[PDB]
Amino acid sequence: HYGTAEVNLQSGNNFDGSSLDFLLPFYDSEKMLAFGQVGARYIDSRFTANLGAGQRFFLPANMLGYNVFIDQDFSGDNTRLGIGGEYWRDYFKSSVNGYFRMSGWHESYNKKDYDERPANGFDIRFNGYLPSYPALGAKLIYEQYYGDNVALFNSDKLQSNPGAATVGVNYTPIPLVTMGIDYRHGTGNENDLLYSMQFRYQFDKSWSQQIEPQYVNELRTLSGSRYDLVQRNNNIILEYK
Ligand SMILES: CCCCCC/C=C\CCCCCCCC(=O)OC[C@@H](O)CO
Ligand SMILES: CCCCCC/C=C\CCCCCCCC(=O)OC[C@@H](O)CO
Ligand SMILES: CCCCCC/C=C\CCCCCCCC(=O)OC[C@@H](O)CO
Ligand SMILES: CCCCCC/C=C\CCCCCCCC(=O)OC[C@H](O)CO
Repeated sequence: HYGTAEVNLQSGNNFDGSSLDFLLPFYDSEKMLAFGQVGARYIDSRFTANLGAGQRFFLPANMLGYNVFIDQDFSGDNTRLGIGGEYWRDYFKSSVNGYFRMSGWHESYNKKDYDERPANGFDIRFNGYLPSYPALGAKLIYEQYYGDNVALFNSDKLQSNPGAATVGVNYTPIPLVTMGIDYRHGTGNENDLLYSMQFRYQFDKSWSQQIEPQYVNELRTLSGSRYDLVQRNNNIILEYK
């Protein structure tokens, strides 16, 4: 069996919490992978679950992929459609994600005297790894959301059509674990930091393979990276009214 289970722990401000996500192949060939993705998370005092599917198509030197998602913030009863695109290479992953709401305004879960609903937006994600030393990765994100009063950073400081850029580094001593730090900056001079740790289990790998720095290189190759989780924000950014 092939696929991935990933636990994520993150802190350090507004989106503190944890999550579990699975990538489950249902068709698997050298040239094309079709997969379901499913998971849930408790982050920023909300319980959210996510369900998706996509295809990945491979050439020896690159990969094209698309995916579709439904995101359900159960705490606040907010629903959203997600679409994604992927272009991956050795030591390089690029992704673009659209975020489209499916649920209307209604009494807000966390903010008194407000209504809330998902804010539409997109983001572009880059992840790159040093080929000579692939345990070192960096992380570029640009994200943009729309609405008169959106909470991209927190709900106590609402913002008009906020955008933000994130730079982060991360370290993967053995395939099983990644640690990193993300700095983000936007709109109103808003800043933050996210410290996070991922535990990665690979269904196709023996145990010893997953605790040996030898194999980090290969997780970061294109054929390495075939069962990695889709790269998106699985948290629904909300807007208020
Ligand atoms: C290139 C070097 C990379 C630098 C890495 C920096 C080193 C370590 C970062 C690890 C951060 C761990 C975060 C803890 C998880 C957490 O607290 O969340 C759980 C949640 O329930 C609490 O809210
Ligand atoms: C849950 C989100 C909403 C669901 C919407 C689903 C939308 C898109 C998912 C992608 C569907 C991929 C289809 C698989 C094609 C395939 O395997 O062919 C096998 C064949 O080649 C064997 O010879
Ligand atoms: C197989 C290759 C993958 C290519 C397929 C494409 C995959 C994903 C594309 C999704 C990107 C959507 C970005 C649009 C977001 C947007 O404009 O926000 C609405 C704004 O107007 C509000 O006013
Ligand atoms: C939008 C609605 C969200 C849909 C509900 C989300 C609920 C729970 C998330 C975890 C689910 C567990 C999935 C099963 C894990 C699994 O099958 O992987 C085993 C693997 O076979 C071991 O090899």
